[PDB]
Amino acid sequence: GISRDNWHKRRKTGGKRKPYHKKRKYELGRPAANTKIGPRRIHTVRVRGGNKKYRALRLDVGNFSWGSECCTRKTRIIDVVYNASNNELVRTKTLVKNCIVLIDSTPYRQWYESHYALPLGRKKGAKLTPEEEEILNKKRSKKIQKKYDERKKNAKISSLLEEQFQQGKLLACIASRPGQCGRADGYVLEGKELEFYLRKIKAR
Amino acid sequence: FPMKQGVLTHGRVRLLLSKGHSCYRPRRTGERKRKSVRGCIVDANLSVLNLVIVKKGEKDIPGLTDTTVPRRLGPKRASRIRKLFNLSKEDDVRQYVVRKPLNKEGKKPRTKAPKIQR
RNA sequence: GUAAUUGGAAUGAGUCCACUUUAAAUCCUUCCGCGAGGAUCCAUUGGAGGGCAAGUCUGGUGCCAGCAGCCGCGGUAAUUCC
RNA sequence: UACCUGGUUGAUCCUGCCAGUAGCAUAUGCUUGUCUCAAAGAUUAAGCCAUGCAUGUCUAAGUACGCACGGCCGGUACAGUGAAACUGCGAAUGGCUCAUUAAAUCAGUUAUGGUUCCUUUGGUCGCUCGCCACUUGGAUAACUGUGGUAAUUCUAGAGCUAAUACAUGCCGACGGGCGCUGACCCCCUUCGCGGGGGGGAUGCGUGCAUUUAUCAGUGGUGACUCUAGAUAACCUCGGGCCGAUCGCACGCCCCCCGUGGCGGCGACGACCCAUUCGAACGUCUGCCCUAUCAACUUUCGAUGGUAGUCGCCGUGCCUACCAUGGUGACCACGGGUGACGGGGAAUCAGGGUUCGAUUCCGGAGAGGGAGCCUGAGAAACGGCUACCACAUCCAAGGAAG
Repeated sequence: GISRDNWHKRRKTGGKRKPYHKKRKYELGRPAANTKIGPRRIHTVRVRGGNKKYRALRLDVGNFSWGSECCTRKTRIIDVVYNASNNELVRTKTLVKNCIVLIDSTPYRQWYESHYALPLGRKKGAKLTPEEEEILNKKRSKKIQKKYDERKKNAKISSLLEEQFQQGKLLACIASRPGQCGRADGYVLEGKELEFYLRKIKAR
Repeated sequence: FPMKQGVLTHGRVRLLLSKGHSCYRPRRTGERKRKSVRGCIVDANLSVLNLVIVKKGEKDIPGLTDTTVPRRLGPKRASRIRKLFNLSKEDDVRQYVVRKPLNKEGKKPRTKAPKIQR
């Protein structure tokens, strides 16, 4: 029952302190969850007061967020590529609160084909006629054309971001704390934040 | 020290018995006392064991397969009187209830009914 | 003030109900009764050279036994020892 | 009462200390008639302890089927009482002691023209469009019987039976409504045109709360990443709420009709939100002796920066990469303490010296150290498990501290 209190620390002037009491229950012990990627198993813990924090043992899906066009959908999680604190936690596939994790493209693909109707993920043509050309045309009227030909201006994406749509997977960032809440949510990298990690991933 | 389902250590081990397993009346809430138990393999070192027929054979084993002893505490909820008596619907569950007769010598003859539930 | 003679609308401790208190009882409080003449129903503890109030009174001891917190008294008449 | 008296000498005046004096307070010596207050195994041995105990608990209102009692006052649901058992809730308070612990503890301070915190109080609790709902499910104890070892608040087996135990889940509300998507209005500039609306078939998402991201700045604060509102999504299968609960006086409209629609008082409930008793973490300030203790801390987190881990939350409380810091003669660090701290106590001209284990408040620990489950709250010890020190029963197979 490893406490997290302070009577076991040397005080400021560099001289030890003698404990006067035992280690109490309101510094409850700390077994780390170390949430990894697989199918979903979630374990519960009672805490002080009587709340039940769900902790994350093994995760598959998250509820990540596009950001620039406010498209927040589910996605399965593909791979773990980079972590801020320790280089060891990428090679044991551990979902923590600030590991750059790798999701798929097909909810963000199919929403961008829905709100703006632009081709994306389909790079040559001539394979996309029966079910896959019926995403942009759909028998628009004159006025539905009026309100969806003006949606070419607000339709643009940063260069490095459609590029991985053509190559398959979005690298995101977890923002929830799995093993404490029980979900791996987050946002999607884009902007100068994406250049920061793409510098720090390729250079390795 | 009695047996327990699935230990199989043909001897005497000691188990940490919580509330609800067997062999332990948990004397207050959440208590876990360490008690010995006997492994589920049958041996020669048993004073007595329990043993239950599941398919009937030949003869009148005296005091064992005759004298069908009734389950005198009949069903009481209104889904278990709705389990044996086929009282389907609008049959007024009170009116075909079980009753329990009593025969003290010194007192009057009486029958006696339960409550009902649900 | 001895040594007295009596006393009497004097009494407490003590023994005794009964009420009371109390949850049940006890003290105590009240109240029949009995209850004081060397009122034998009796007051000790420490001291009596000086500090420090109070004795050169008697007997015993003889630098012994002992006293004395300090100074001191003790060696055949001791205001201090029994 | 801010007070002194005897002692170095042949006498003197001093410096001095010894002794006397009076408090109070543990102990003891001898003595003791009255009454009322009344401390009382703390000083060493926080050493070990025989036995007897010190916490359990029902109202008409969770569950009666013990004939254990009651007039069965009547052709069958329970006349009411009631041991027990399931269930809840206590037992985390009180009490005892001071072994620890010297910036730690502690104290201050922070009109219808439309028909974190159980309990307490105080709110919220038809706000969600969604084939049993006049009641959906299996098991379990008391009990009946059968047993086992010397025994223990040990319990096995067979068959019963209940729930406010554990489940499962919906009519109603409830008609619709909100935002997005998206066949229909030609009446406008349809002039080959370019147009601009209201309204629509359809198909989604729809409350409180949990988690992430974006826009704008209803009520707030020297101050907010506050509260709330708008959006796009999630909703943990050891799973959030939307009462399958129990009593009391009953009465209303009975027109489908002697069958049904309504109603008041409650007791339990119920994630949330405030509230109280709180708790935990913190801010500045304050402690006794010691230099025959002058450098300590950094391998083992020491002091700071990011990011994370759990954590109820702030933080080297950890981890990982970095930086080389921090403390000190204004006495760190180390040692002692016959040290629990504080209210206070003895004493007093003022100034102080000593005491405080002791009933009030705060800390700690139940032989020594550790680890835990349940609960809201315990690292509980009149809860358990292990070890070490102490000890008990035994039919020596094992039991209990």
